[PDB]
Amino acid sequence: DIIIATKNGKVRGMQLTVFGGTVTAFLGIPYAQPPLGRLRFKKPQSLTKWTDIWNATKYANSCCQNIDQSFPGFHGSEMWNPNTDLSEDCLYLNVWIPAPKPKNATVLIWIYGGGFQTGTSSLHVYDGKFLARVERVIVVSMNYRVGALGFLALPGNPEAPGNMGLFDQQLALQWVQKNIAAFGGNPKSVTLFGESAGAASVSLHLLSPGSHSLFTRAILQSGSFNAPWAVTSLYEARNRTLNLAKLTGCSRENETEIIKCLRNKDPQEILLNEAFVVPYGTPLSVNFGPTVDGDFLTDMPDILLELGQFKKTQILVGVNKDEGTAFLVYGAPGFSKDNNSIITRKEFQEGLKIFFPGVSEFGKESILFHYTDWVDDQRPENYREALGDVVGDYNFICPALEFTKKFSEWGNNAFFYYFEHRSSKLPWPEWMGVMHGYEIEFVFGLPLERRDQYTKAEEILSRSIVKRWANFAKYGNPQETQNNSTSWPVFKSTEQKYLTLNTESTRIMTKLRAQQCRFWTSFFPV
Amino acid sequence: LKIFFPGVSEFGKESILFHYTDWVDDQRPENYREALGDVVGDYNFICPALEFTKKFSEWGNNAFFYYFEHRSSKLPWPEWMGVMHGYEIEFVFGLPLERRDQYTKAEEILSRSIVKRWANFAKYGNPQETQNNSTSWPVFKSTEQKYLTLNTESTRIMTKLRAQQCRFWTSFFPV
Amino acid sequence: LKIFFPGVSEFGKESILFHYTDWVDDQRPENYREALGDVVGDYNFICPALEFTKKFSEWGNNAFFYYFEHRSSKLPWPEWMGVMHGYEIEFVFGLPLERRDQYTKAEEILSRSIVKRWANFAKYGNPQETQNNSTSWPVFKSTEQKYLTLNTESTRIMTKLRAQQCRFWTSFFPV
Ligand SMILES: *[C@@H]1O[C@H](CO[C@H]2O[C@@H](C)[C@@H](O)[C@@H](O)[C@@H]2O)[C@@H](O[C@@H]2O[C@H](CO)[C@@H](O)[C@H](O)[C@H]2NC(C)=O)[C@H](O)[C@H]1NC(C)=O
Ligand SMILES: *[C@@H]1O[C@H](CO[C@H]2O[C@@H](C)[C@@H](O)[C@@H](O)[C@@H]2O)[C@@H](O[C@@H]2O[C@H](CO)[C@@H](O)[C@H](O)[C@H]2NC(C)=O)[C@H](O)[C@H]1NC(C)=O
Ligand SMILES: *[C@@H]1O[C@H](CO[C@H]2O[C@@H](C)[C@@H](O)[C@@H](O)[C@@H]2O)[C@@H](O)[C@H](O)[C@H]1NC(C)=O
Ligand SMILES: *[C@@H]1O[C@H](CO)[C@@H](O)[C@H](O)[C@H]1NC(C)=O
Ligand SMILES: *[C@@H]1O[C@H](CO)[C@@H](O)[C@H](O)[C@H]1NC(C)=O
Ligand SMILES: *[C@@H]1O[C@H](CO)[C@@H](O)[C@H](O)[C@H]1NC(C)=O
Ligand SMILES: *[C@@H]1O[C@H](CO)[C@@H](O)[C@H](O)[C@H]1NC(C)=O
Ligand SMILES: *[C@@H]1O[C@H](CO)[C@@H](O)[C@H](O)[C@H]1NC(C)=O
Ligand SMILES: [Cl-]
Ligand SMILES: [Cl-]
Ligand SMILES: [Cl-]
Ligand SMILES: [Cl-]
Ligand SMILES: [Cl-]
Ligand SMILES: [Cl-]
Ligand SMILES: [Cl-]
Ligand SMILES: [Cl-]
Ligand code: NA
Ligand code: NA
Repeated sequence: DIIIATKNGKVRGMQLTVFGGTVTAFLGIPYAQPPLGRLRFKKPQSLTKWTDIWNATKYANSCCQNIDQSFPGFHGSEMWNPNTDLSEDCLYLNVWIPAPKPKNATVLIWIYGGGFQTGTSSLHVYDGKFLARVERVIVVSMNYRVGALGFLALPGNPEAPGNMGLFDQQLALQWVQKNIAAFGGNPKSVTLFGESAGAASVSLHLLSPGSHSLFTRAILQSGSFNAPWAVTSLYEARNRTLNLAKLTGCSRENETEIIKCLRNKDPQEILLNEAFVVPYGTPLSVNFGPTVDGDFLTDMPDILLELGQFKKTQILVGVNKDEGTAFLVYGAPGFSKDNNSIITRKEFQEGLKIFFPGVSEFGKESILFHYTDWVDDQRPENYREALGDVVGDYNFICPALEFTKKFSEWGNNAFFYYFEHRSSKLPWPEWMGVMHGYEIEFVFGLPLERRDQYTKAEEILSRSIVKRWANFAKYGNPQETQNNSTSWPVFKSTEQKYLTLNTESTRIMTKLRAQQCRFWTSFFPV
Repeated sequence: LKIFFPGVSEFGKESILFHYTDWVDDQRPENYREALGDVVGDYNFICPALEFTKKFSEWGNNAFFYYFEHRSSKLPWPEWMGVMHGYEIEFVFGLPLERRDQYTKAEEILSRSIVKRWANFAKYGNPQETQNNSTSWPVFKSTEQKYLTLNTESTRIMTKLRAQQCRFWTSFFPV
Repeated sequence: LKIFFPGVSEFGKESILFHYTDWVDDQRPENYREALGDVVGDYNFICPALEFTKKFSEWGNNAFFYYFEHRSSKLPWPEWMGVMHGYEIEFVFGLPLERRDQYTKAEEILSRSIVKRWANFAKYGNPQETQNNSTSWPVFKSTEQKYLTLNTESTRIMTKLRAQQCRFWTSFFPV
């Protein structure tokens, strides 16, 4: 029986057998006051003693959020949907620790993605018992509020100041600072890791003065705050808060009255109107996201990055080979998970409209000009491939490269990976390739479990990735030093070296997407 | 190994086996078939070409190194034999430039590029294709050992071709 | 080799044999006796000490490396065993400084120097003997790998101790 005394009370955990060993999991520990009633849309408030043995033996509620009902019954999409009840009372975190209890273990804190509109820490692909077992690190993960409830912003107004879900993540990081030594953890060796919006969140904790001392290093998988979906302008946020108000009959003349009104709405009426706060959306819409609130984020983060105002530490950054494909089946014409999606030039052009709402005509021709000079015009999957690359390069890959470039110019070691392995079990079709989100199960070690029907080459790839992530967290260097592995070079402006992750053998290459990102990065920002 | 390494101590031949048969992993049935081909190619052609280029360039001359990785759409040999010895030649001589010939369009374009690069090398000592936003071909130096890959999709600059293999053939094997 | 390398594939053990028994030349009867001692010393002590020093120094700290080559005039072990493991110790602790003890004069002087060098290292981080026009002890760096020889005649600065041997133990052997 395992009871740990925390600053706020005792917690009981549960033992887990993993790979003939034991991990202790403390699932669903609370880290803030439930943000209900009068606390809705406010910054999370600190938690007071229970006393009391809190039983942390199951995952807690996930935060309220719309769910993906596009493919009912389909594992590829439904695997991302919440797997605990939804509730505004969702501010909990999970701790997994090796057994026997470590002495001063390095801590890995996971921040989930989901567009800032969705996600939960209890997903199966985020289960941190493999990492704790195999690498003897402690893994922590937290639920933070998403959608309007986590990011609604009425700028400067503490009733809805914005970034609440980023302040939830932050209060979780404090909880680790204050409490993790009790579980056997080293609060001085804490690495944040996150994917997509979770990565973008990691990148903003790098810029946030209040997070500076809550962690040591950072890992960004498929995301960074400079991605075009990751920060809402003050203009847009205002328009959106008011549009939500209007749609819920909460329009007022006094803004504090708007918020008061919205605090009376049911979680569901808020969720139902989120999608419409915007005249046209895309499959990549982030209606309620991070904003420059003067608190968490003191200035437009592009200025902070350019001028070197951020936590000085090592970063590990990466992307997958086919980032953009996943999104094309949520609204691009001619695209289906259920056929090979060979689309036409005219369809490609219609797709640009779906993904680039407006976007001058000249803007959209320019994408077309850049991506459709074939070599050569023979290949029927030409336009289908091009639309996926457009969406991935713009939304994920070039913004990750440009973040890494700018961060490293201030003197810190940065490591960049290009993940190019398609899981043998991917439920999505072949044409979608190495999709967004599908490195995650490799990082968390799921392929280490033989009972699971991954290939042997995949077990070995995962084992290597886990070692590299763990050495990065413990030592700031993502090497696998024992098995004559390719040495991972730092990424510098100038050479821009990166490491490819695949089952055959990993290469050092240079200047990923050079020609493409010159387009997105220099020209497109029409 | 006996066919290809006549004699060749037993220890000599075990050493090849040790170097080429640590699989990742022992699952794959084409493991040994692939390994024998690489043994024969690395020993006979690839490492001696790399070592020549390394030693020649150390005396101060520009050298350019390519790794040709396109399998001809018309190869009569079976698939497992891959991008065979002798089969870049028809690309260098331009045969795929002749449309009447049933090479693909991607192959015409690859050949056209290779012909330009060989011709610029001959005329100007520099195997660049300067007009079609092509990958620039870097000189090969001891130290970085940069090379250009030739294939129909897009050509890359890489480094240290067969590094681990050629350390074996080049330093140790000469048992 | 069987006594010292329990198991150790047969190939593992042939490889030691191949590396250590190419004589220059096969004439010398103490050939195999010398080779077994070097195998055991290089594997167990010398190459791992060199590789430690190499890796430690790469992170920016001064490291100093010595090669002790004096056989004590009083060693009770026979001559063929040479400058044995454990037998620098009495020099470091100063026993030869005691004349009543039947060490030679050259050994008193060697010990006095070693004691000074160890003491200056401890007090000041630098194992120099600054007063008697002594050879200056250079730091050991990856790249040059300079070391100081300790013997009664005169000490030298050399480079790359056991280079060929340790490439074997250090890169290849870890069969
Ligand atoms: C700020 O909002 C308006 C959209 O007004 C919205 O009303 C909301 C409650 C919501 O239902 C939403 O769907 C609706 O659009 C944006 O201007 C809109 O542009 C289109 C173009 O025809 C009009 O049809 C909309 O009605 C028009 N607004 C109106 C009704 O006046 C505006 O773009 C947006 N500003 C942004 C984009 O930041
Ligand atoms: C691949 O499928 C797409 C997706 O739309 C279809 O899904 C199919 C599996 C099928 O059940 C079909 O009934 C369903 O609508 C096809 O795109 C569609 O093309 C059809 C053919 O006329 C149009 O009627 C639809 O407007 C269009 N769907 C939309 C709204 O995007 C696509 O044609 C098909 N392409 C192939 C097989 O290459
Ligand atoms: C735990 O170690 C503390 C220092 O941690 C450093 O060492 C590594 C863990 C590294 O990743 C860095 O994060 C840190 O700088 C030390 O101060 C504590 O006293 C230790 N606590 C124990 C053992 O109880
Ligand atoms: C809490 O849960 C544990 C584990 O299932 C159980 O053994 C224990 O009795 C519980 N304590 C109470 C009564 O809350
Ligand atoms: C807006 O209304 C709120 C309701 O409490 C009030 O506190 C605030 O002072 C009002 N300000 C004005 C005059 O707009
Ligand atoms: C190293 O390879 C061995 C087998 O040779 C494998 O069992 C082990 O898991 C590997 N270690 C890492 C961290 O990759
Ligand atoms: C350059 O590309 C053009 C078409 O854009 C092609 O026709 C021509 O043959 C190419 N030139 C070379 C030398 O590759
Ligand atoms: C230096 O040499 C002198 C005699 O010239 C000797 O007596 C003395 O012990 C030496 N000092 C050291 C530290 O070697
Ligand atoms: Cl799964
Ligand atoms: Cl057109
Ligand atoms: Cl074509
Ligand atoms: Cl690329
Ligand atoms: Cl395998
Ligand atoms: Cl290679
Ligand atoms: Cl002789
Ligand atoms: Cl030597
Ligand atoms: Na342009
Ligand atoms: Na060997």
